[PDB]
Amino acid sequence: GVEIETISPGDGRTFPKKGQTCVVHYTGMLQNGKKFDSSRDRNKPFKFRIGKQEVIKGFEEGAAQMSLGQRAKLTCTPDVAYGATGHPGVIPPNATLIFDVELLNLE
Amino acid sequence: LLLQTNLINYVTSIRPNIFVGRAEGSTQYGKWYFEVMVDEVVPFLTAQATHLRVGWALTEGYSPYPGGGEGWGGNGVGDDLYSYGFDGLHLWTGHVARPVTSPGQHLLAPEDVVSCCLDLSVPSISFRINGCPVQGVFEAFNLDGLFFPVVSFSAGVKVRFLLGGRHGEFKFLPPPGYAPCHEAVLPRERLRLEPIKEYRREGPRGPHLVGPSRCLSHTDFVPCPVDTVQIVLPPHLERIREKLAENIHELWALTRIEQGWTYGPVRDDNKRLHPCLVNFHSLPEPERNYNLQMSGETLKTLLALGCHVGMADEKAEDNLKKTKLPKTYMMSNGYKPAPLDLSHVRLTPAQTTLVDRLAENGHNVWARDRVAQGWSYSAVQDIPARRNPRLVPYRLLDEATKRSNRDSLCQAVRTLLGYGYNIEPPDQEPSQVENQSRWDRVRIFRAEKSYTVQSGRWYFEFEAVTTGEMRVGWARPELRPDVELGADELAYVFNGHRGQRWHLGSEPFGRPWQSGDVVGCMIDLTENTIIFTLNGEVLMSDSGSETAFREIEIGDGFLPVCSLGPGQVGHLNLGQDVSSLRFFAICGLQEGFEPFAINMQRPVTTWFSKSLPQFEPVPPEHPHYEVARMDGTVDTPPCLRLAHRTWGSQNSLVEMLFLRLSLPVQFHQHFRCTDNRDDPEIILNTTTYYYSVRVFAGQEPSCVWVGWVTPDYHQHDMNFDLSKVRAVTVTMGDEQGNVHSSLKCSNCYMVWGGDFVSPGQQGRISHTDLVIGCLVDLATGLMTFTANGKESNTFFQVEPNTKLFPAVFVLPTHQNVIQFELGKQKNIMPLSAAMFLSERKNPAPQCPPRLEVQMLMPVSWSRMPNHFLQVETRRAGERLGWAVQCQDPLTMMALHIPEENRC
Amino acid sequence: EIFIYWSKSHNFKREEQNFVVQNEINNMSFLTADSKSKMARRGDRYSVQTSLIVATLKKMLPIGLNMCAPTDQDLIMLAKTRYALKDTDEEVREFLQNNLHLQGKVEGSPSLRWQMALYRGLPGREED
Repeated sequence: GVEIETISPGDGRTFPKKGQTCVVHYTGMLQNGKKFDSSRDRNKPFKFRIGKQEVIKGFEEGAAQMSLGQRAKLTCTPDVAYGATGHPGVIPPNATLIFDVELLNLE
Repeated sequence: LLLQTNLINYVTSIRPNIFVGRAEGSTQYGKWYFEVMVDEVVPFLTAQATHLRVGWALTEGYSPYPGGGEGWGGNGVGDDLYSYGFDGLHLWTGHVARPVTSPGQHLLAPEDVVSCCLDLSVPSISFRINGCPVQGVFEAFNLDGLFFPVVSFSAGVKVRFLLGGRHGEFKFLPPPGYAPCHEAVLPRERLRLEPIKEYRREGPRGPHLVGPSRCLSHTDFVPCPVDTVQIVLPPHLERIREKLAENIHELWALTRIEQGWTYGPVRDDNKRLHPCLVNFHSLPEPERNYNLQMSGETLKTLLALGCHVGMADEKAEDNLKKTKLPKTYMMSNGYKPAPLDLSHVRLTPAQTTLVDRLAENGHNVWARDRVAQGWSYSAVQDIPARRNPRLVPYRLLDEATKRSNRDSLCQAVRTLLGYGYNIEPPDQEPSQVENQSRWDRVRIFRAEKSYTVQSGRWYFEFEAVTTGEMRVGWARPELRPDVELGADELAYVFNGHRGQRWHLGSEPFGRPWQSGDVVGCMIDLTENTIIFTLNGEVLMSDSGSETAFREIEIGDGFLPVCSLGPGQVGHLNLGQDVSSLRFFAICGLQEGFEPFAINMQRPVTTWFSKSLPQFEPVPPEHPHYEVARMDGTVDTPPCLRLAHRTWGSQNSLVEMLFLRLSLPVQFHQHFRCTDNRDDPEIILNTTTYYYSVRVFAGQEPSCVWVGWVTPDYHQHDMNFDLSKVRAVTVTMGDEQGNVHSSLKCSNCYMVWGGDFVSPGQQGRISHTDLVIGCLVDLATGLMTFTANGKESNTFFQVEPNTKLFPAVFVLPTHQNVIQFELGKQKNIMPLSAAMFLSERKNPAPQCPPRLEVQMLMPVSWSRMPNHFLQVETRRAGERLGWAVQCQDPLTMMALHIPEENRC
Repeated sequence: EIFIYWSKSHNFKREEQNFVVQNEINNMSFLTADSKSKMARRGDRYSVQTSLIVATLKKMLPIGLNMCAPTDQDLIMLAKTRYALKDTDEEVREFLQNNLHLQGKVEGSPSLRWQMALYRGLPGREED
């Protein structure tokens, strides 16, 4: 489903548990290498509360596994992604997503 | 369908002047080791991640032009198959990243060791991260050309080149047998840090457009002398076999007598008191008659070169004497000059050139022999390791050693000349070292089409820094990028290397310039005249007229244009700042002329011809080649047909042709785990796609290649075959052995058409059209080839998400050459579904207008970026070595073509 | 002023080719001897282009153009008009004195901005 491929290791001790916002600079990409989303272009970190189901489930389960300041990668299968319906107008249905996750800080 | 845009960082590459390679009888060593240390790397200077890759590259096609290009821009190491790099997490090659397990794998951070090991005995590139080796090695990669270190970085990095020895410390013991990379520096040149082949560099008064850089070749490291065996020794030479040996038996000994190296009767040569001026009879017999037959060997080289002797004047033996000088006096058996003495004798320049190449053919035989005894080159001498600083060909040798070799044989040829025997020069044959790549030689710089002027008086200065082939003038907006200026009506230019004006040919005009000459070009559209001024002086034709060209029509307009030959530098000052001009005050200002960019805030955008091949469609007005789009019939699918109209007539163009279709096929994201009617339950769910090519009669199959190419194919080779195909296989395993991945990657996937014809005794003009067929399965990534509908032993396996363009390379030899048949077979799905996503379940073969036949333009135009990355490359210290520093970010908005995967 | 006499005197022109034909003046060596040493039919008997007087005029005419000012260009073309109206030295001066305020304005054309920028950019220029 969701597997992590570390790009740059973080601290390895502080992990975001249930109950706090997860602040992250993500760079989502399609399976063909055509980038569909990012956050550093908007220059504002993507702040989402953990466990409130405010983000796609693959990103949700991936964000818990790594630690502070860990640049990683996530291979979002269609099961834990938008999947059957996709994202209307952006993501085609039944597509794999790749994320250059970077949990920069916690609050 | 729709073009996609993005902001993409500028990426540039930096190399040391250390080039290595392997060849038959090479003077190099095929085991090298360099390191790169990271000082400061910013994780995200821009929206896109900071680029940093370290690895090797190839000298015959790795041209990293800044800005857009293959893939998604920011091209560096690994984008094309001429480079092999390691970013710290992947082994990059062919614009594909492959993850590699490492002991502590992460992106290259500060205080990281990048140890690059290259063995050329068997092709293998090894990487080590912080001593721990990177568990992945390139194999079966192309070796033709040279290999050099390269670092590809975006803005905001600081790295250090640890080349070992005097240029670093390596911070780690190199693997045994691998030599430090500082030992491969050529003797003539001194090591420095420079980018890859470029078109621009910073200048003191203004930026200098840079004509292509001359590149060293592996063929320039093999010493190739003239064979001196099959030469029967002539009577006039055996008649003078003695004096020319006697005069070179102690000639090297003559210099050092009456010095610290003064002879003694107890000892002999090589005992720090060498001379022994007495005679060669006292000296050992084998080296004695060896010296005689070495004098004969030099005369045999004179024969093979084309030197013959003739006797006219008084015999020098009479009017020559031996001089017992006060110097060189010895107690051992009397005193005499160490060689045989000679009086006043002179030498003409023909003899100077001849003795130069005679010393060349001595050096190259010595180097050949040493290589045959295993020796190789190293800038530091290692006798037990059998390496020398002088094992390079004479052309690459240093001037000190050149002179030292030439002095002895100059004395020898002088002694020959004294006896009156003529030194006859041979015939002269003009030769060119490199001929195939006529396009890399010429680079054309011109203003953008929007700057076109159709009126007024315009002046610009072309300060020729060097004195090479520089044609400067005015060119019409639709000037082609590959033809030399003046060959057509499209450019009125002046050539200053040898002083002519070019328009549909050449005619004498003006004087050739020298270095540092400011060539100012006039143009006056009022009276339609073109004038050239050199250093404030008006150039003159072969008459009293001061106008280079006259009665020039208005046309579309004129643009400032200049060209630079290889290894040339010129400044193109468009007069954007009036005070910066030098000879404008002398000429033009009082004549009413205007600077071309007198009132412009931004500098004039320059467009430079890019000699990087790109597949483009064929115009219907093409003179030699044409493509036919024939509608389908009830029995045959529609076909695309190529014919040679001018073939069989005078002045026809016959050359290597690179041809490909205009649409790709992409392999699926994931592969599967582990009469004559199509069956409906098979043709709907099949995953195999097929196309056929019908090589017509009269076209020789031995010069036909059929297959598929990735969209990064830029190989315009006149003598192309299956050997020149770029290919590399990445070998991946765990820490010790156990290779668990060995993938074959290439940009060109072709099969030679000559392997599908019966080698009969006679009758090469086959009356049967060779129908080569190709099947590709997108669900497995394998593909086969059929000679006549029957499968052949050849096959290929490719990775998923691979784009392949149907290509067929051919040398035309008939009116009827090739017909692309986008057909189908029993239960095999045509390419009409593999190309267009909306027709996936339509088995009817079609050739819609977007699908088109494209051949390869070697040169296409390109735009020079208005700003370039500021890179500081200098030697940090004695032990640190060379350092690279780039701080200022710079981003370029690149539009991307989806299907061709080039932006 | 000598060339003014040259143009205004047809007799000086008529015997100019006379002097050329009995002196065998080539007019090619006299203009190309320097070009010969620099290592670089129709009217060979005589033509207007080979007139040595118009040659010495055109070789150093920009010295005269240089010593004038770029704002006086329109003064030059109004003087082209008066000279086409056959006005001699006496009346051209007084008409130009009337046209003293008719001189060009640097703000009227961008070309005059840089022309004055370089014109005072020469060190040998004084505003007086």
